[PDB]
Amino acid sequence: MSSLPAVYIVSSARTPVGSFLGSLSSLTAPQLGAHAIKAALAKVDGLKPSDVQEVFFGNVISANVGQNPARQCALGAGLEESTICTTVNKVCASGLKAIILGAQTIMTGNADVVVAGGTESMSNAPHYLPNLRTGAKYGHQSLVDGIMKDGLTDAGKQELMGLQAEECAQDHGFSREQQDEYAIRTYEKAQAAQKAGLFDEEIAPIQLPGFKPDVTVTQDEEPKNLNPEKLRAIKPAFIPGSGTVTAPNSSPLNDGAAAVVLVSEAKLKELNLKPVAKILGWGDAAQQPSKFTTAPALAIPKALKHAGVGQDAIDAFEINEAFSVVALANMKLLGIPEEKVNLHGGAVAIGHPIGASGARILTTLLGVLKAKKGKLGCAGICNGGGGASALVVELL
Amino acid sequence: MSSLPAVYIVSSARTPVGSFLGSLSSLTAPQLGAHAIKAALAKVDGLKPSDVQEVFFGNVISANVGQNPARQCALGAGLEESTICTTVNKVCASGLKAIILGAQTIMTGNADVVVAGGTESMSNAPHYLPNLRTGAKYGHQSLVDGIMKDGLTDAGKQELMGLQAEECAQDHGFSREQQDEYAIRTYEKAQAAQKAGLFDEEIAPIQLPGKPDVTVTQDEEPKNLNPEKLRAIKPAFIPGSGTVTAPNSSPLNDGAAAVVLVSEAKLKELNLKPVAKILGWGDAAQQPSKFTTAPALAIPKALKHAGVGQDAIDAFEINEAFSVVALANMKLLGIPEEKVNLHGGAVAIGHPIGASGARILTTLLGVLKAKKGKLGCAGICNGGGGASALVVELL
Amino acid sequence: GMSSLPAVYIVSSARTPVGSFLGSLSSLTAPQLGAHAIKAALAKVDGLKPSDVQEVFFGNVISANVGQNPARQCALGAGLEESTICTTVNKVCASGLKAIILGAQTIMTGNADVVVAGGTESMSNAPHYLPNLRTGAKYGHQSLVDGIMKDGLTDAGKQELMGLQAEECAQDHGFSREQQDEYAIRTYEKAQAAQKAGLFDEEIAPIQLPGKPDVTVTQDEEPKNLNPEKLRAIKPAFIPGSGTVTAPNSSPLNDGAAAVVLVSEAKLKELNLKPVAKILGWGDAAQQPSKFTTAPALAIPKALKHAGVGQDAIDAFEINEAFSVVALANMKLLGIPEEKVNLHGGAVAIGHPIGASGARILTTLLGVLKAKKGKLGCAGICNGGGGASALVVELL
Amino acid sequence: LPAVYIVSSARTPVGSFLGSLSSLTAPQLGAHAIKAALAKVDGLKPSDVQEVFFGNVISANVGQNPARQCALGAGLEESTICTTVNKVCASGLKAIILGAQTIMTGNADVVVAGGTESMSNAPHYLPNLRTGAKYGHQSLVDGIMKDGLTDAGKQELMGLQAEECAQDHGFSREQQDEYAIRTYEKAQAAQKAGLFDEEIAPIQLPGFRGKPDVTVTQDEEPKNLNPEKLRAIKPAFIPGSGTVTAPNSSPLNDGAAAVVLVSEAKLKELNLKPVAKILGWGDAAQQPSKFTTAPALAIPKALKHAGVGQDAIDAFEINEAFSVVALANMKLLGIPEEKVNLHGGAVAIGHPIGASGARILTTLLGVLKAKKGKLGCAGICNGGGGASALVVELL
Ligand SMILES: [Cl-]
Ligand SMILES: [Cl-]
Ligand SMILES: [Cl-]
Ligand SMILES: [Cl-]
Ligand SMILES: [Cs+]
Ligand SMILES: [Cs+]
Ligand SMILES: [Cs+]
Ligand SMILES: [Cs+]
Ligand SMILES: [Cs+]
Ligand SMILES: [Cs+]
Ligand SMILES: [Cs+]
Ligand SMILES: [Cs+]
Ligand SMILES: [Cs+]
Ligand SMILES: [Cs+]
Ligand SMILES: [Cs+]
Ligand SMILES: [Cs+]
Ligand SMILES: [Cs+]
Ligand SMILES: [Cs+]
Ligand SMILES: [Cs+]
Repeated sequence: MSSLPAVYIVSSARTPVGSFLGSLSSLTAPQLGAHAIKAALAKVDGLKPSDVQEVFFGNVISANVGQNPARQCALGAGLEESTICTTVNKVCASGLKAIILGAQTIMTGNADVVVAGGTESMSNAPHYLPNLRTGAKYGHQSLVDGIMKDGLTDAGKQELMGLQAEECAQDHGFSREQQDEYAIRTYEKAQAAQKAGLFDEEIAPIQLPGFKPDVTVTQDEEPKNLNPEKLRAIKPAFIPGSGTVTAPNSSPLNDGAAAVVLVSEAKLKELNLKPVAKILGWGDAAQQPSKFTTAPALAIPKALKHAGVGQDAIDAFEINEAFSVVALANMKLLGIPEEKVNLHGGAVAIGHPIGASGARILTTLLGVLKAKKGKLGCAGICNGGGGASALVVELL
Repeated sequence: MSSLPAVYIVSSARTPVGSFLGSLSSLTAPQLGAHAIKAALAKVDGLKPSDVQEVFFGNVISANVGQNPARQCALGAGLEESTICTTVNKVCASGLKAIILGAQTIMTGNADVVVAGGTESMSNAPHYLPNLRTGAKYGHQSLVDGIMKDGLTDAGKQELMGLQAEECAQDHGFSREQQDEYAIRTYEKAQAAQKAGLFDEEIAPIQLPGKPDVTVTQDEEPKNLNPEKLRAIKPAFIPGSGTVTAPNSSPLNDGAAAVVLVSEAKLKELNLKPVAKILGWGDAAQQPSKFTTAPALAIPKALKHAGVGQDAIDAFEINEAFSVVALANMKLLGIPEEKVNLHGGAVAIGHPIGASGARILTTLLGVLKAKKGKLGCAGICNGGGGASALVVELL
Repeated sequence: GMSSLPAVYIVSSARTPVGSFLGSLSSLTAPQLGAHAIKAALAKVDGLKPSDVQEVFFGNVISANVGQNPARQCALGAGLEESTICTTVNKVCASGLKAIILGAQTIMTGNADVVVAGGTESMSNAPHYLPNLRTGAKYGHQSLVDGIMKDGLTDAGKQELMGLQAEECAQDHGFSREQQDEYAIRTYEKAQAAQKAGLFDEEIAPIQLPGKPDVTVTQDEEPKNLNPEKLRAIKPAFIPGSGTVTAPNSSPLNDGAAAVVLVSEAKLKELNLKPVAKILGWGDAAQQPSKFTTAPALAIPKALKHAGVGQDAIDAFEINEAFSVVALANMKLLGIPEEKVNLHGGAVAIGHPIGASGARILTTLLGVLKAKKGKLGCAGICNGGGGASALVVELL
Repeated sequence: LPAVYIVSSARTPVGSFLGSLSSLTAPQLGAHAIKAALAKVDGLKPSDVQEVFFGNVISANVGQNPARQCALGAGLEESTICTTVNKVCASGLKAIILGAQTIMTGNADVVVAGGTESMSNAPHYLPNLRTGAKYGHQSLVDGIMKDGLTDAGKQELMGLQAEECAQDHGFSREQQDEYAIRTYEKAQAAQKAGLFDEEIAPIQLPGFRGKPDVTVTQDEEPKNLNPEKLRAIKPAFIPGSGTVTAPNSSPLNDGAAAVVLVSEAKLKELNLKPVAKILGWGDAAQQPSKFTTAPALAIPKALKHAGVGQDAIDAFEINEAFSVVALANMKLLGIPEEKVNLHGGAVAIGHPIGASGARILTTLLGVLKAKKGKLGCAGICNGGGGASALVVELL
């Protein structure tokens, strides 16, 4: 990756993460994305939105969003109609794959300024009626939940990803109690970061105009929901009796978007821009679809090798918490101590808007590195279907 | 471009293009895409499917297709579970942008063998019920047609693409008659190519489990030309004064197409025979309702990226979203129809939107061989205001 | 007794052809079929005008999406005065015959002199239901309910299809798959023979469908579909392997309507009308919902008692063939030979538009009594939920 | 003909749309009301009931024969004859007329009649799934609008027939607003003074996931009156010039009501104490969109059939489909409002359409009891152009 032209992150921003049918459920996925894009660009001293040439934006459940979600995000943010816009779907990894593709587009010389990230409005995912065109002459018929179908169910086995999380708990020996105490810890980290103002810089608050008083949404909705007694007492969510995965120790369904602004070396110098970070390398990997939970154990070493960095040099990791067991298993397989992982909490406590989470964890990682005075960060995120994506950054 | 690693096409393949609710409507988009991927890889002497490292696959109307359509295409084609898979949506340009991204992934050194292309099953696009979660307390509600919503409607104007086609006819001065004579010509070219066997090589026929088994070997739309009915039919989007009709627009269709890309190093390592070299590409965009003439920007950009002059191109594929789209881009660019869509275009062949960008590249490679040409350029506009274009050299 | 009450005369009856499910009459709504039968019945009374009709009782079971008061739509569509009293009646399969009883009673209490009664059903245009759109369903696949299954064919109590209760009936009274199959063939042959001789020509009012010339539906659509080896070889419909009830030996889903004109003795002479028949009595009965199949074995003796007529005096019976086993069980239970039952065929061969069939079999009964030179007739029809209705007529 | 006696009546509280009773189906509300009426008649066993007529308008998704489900849910014998009746808003009263007729012709001695409606649980319809719809957005029909509230020939909501009623007889936005306010405080006066407690059978809703048990004892609507908010709200069906609003119209509601009827012989045989005697009834109909005025025909017809003059009635219940309906019919019959809906009407109490015909009779007997009257008349208009009226004598 060294022999490849440099790619700088000059800013990042994210919406608050809203709960399912909660604080941001009135906004569409492109409205969330536009908000994150516009906020990220407003931070770059010396760069105009009209300088952005190309947009890659993740989005998984695109049904009823309309033509090209990424284009709607770009135009809604005030970018020029000349902007090249592509929507990316690598399930839960879409937001990070989008940033990788944006970096590659600078590296091959086809752009000098790129916005990448992702968005998801799980609240506004529709239901589907699949057989109306040819008809169904007789019988009860099904209305398909688009979240379940296109977001949460492995296509091969037709099983929800929570069931494959159980397979992870069984394979790697994590109990209900280990997953619950992880969840409590990541909720406590998210609450502590919230209360300390450590998300204030990365979050762009959302103003909802009154139809009625206006409402400003400022903080992530989920972290405050921790109730330790209830979390430890709730029934398993996917396997009765012997199940270890619960709604409290899994990621919720959520709404949100996140964006980063990328520039080439030449553009950085031309406009005298202050870089936040440098992309050092990345890696995608995949294995058996039902073992998607531990695909980050392949992608992270691959990204570190691409970046020319040893695992021990990393100051902070973001390992996306699709489930508590996913963070536990990948820490075990890679030998990464928890005190280097999700230092401000993870998706179990913060929320998991699936198309945006890969970019959300990168935004949060940059805030962790600044707050903890770190230099090298690595973000890794698994995705339904067996994949994972990982990226290494250097704070400047 | 030239100072970056070279990218070679070592094969390509496509399904027949089926009509809406027609010959392929029993297959899902991943089944079509897997078929095209498997068929393209079977053509490469000395390359195994297990050598494919990464897949980029276009798909626009992904509702109810399930998690990551590209990953389903890849696994359905027999690729390894280690394969990196990403689904791409740039509406009508998705299949060509997928190939571009695949080329870039080789150029940055992250893959040496990449499958790219696209798939669409418009037949199996569902309807949406959008307000079941929060409810709707009182009043008639709508079931949204997913084709209209996510494929064919400009988001800003909330107008179907046929009305943007009328803007194109008004802006660049093409009458109903000019559009109709263009459409008849492209149907004639597609039928001539069909009968002469010129699609035999690129098409991988589909066997349908049987009643006995059905084999689908031909594109469904070309035979439907009736020049008398075409000249007499009422306009489809503007009553009375309209110029765009269903016969002179692309249909709704099902199909998939795939290409196999390899690096120079890997070509040498496996002693592979390349079909073509990617010379360059370009994306461009402008006002969304003017997407119809975005190729007049993307094509010059691709040629410049390729270091190739427009006059040196031996054949162009200009995707026929509507007849007026080809007419307007030929006018703006100064490209004679004698070099355009030499085996017919999407008005006659069909337009499965997530696949069409790779579909036209597969057809172009056949045109360059059949017409003894060397340099080809494919350009395709897309809803939202964009276009993508690519330049290849037949080897 | 009945003699202390005014007499009620049938001066007319008519019926549409019975169409197959999504078949010949599928483009017509229930009120259009109903209007057709009412207008045809009234056109047959010399000395009576449509404006003389004062009140209408009309059966209809699956009224969803038919609009306000189906009976009122049938009346206004038939050309009846807007002063006409209109009530829609739902007693499931017996609705069409209960409407006739309620019409007779309205004369007998002296509130009307000219009454049209009958029933209609377009099972082809029964919609599907979305039951929880108002409050919402936050997450999960949902159901589109088939209105035929829900409001027509499923016993509300056990949530069982009536076919499975026909299977329960076969197990109760000992009727084999062969015995039900050979009855179905016999009633199919009777319906075809009656069709062949033109014995349905008087009672059926052909339907003209616009579109330049006009298509005309003259025959019932189901009788021609008999295929005796297909019928004996088909797999059972409700219990794989061991079931005796099949689709060929059950009634189909159908569209049709039927109406009769009732007058008081005063108006019969005041207008000098020629009566076709006299209503001598009726009987409603009900038992266990899953045993509705043998409810006519209670309603039929009750209607004979009400009329003061003996079962041996009856020249012809119409026992509605919801399933072939219904006719077999009721014949066995009542000691009625088949040689006096459904002489022109029954619903297994003719069709079962559920809201109309109670009136349809009375229309056919009057035709059987004319053709076979009989005087006393009895019509009995079971309905889902446990009930049955029966009526005794004397041909004049 | 044999006399028909009312031996008891009962009604559920009237729940608001998607409100306090929304968790109950129409047969559950109906079962509740039948059971409560039957528990009031000592000397009469629930197994003595031979026949049920029950009104219900929007029967979609209620299941087979709603009245049969009401009857069995109340504990009546499986031997009971059960028939569901739909004369739209008049179904509850027409059911009672049919029940009285069944006694008068000597086919039954104990009949339960009334009506039920759960407008909260009325579904939406998808009408073209069987034959299908190949391309285009489609409609989900609101079953309340289609089968309850829209006139068949005009395809206009009842609120627009109500505006017709205003212009036809000259009642302003103010006049209807003052009536609505008057019937609201007439209804609120009855709650606090307890004049509904006899007729209402409260409903128990037990929560047992740890949740607290809930009892519904009051009608939900009367407490909602805000006269400041009411006078200043915008019109509901005609902007600017309209006179009909949500506050001055009836709401959408859930509820049920039932009466027990006995023959002359059975009253003496079992030594039952009668609440009232049914004196007569009348049905009438005119132009569909002029249904608001049909009570002006049914009421005189019921009075004439009972052999009683209009001046002798101690209390009228004229169903307030809209405040303008009560105002109009009082104008044409010449009835003073001091003898109309003395405990309030449907604008303030609620209007579950299949039940109101029986609900207003139940309230009528409570008015005659509390006002020490002898002759009461209830009339009710229904969509389609009809109306029904009944005359009773308290005993
Ligand atoms: Cl994957
Ligand atoms: Cl675009
Ligand atoms: Cl019943
Ligand atoms: Cl009416
Ligand atoms: Cs800026
Ligand atoms: Cs901020
Ligand atoms: Cs959680
Ligand atoms: Cs370190
Ligand atoms: Cs091969
Ligand atoms: Cs080779
Ligand atoms: Cs081939
Ligand atoms: Cs065409
Ligand atoms: Cs050339
Ligand atoms: Cs006549
Ligand atoms: Cs006839
Ligand atoms: Cs049959
Ligand atoms: Cs009692
Ligand atoms: Cs009470
Ligand atoms: Cs109100």
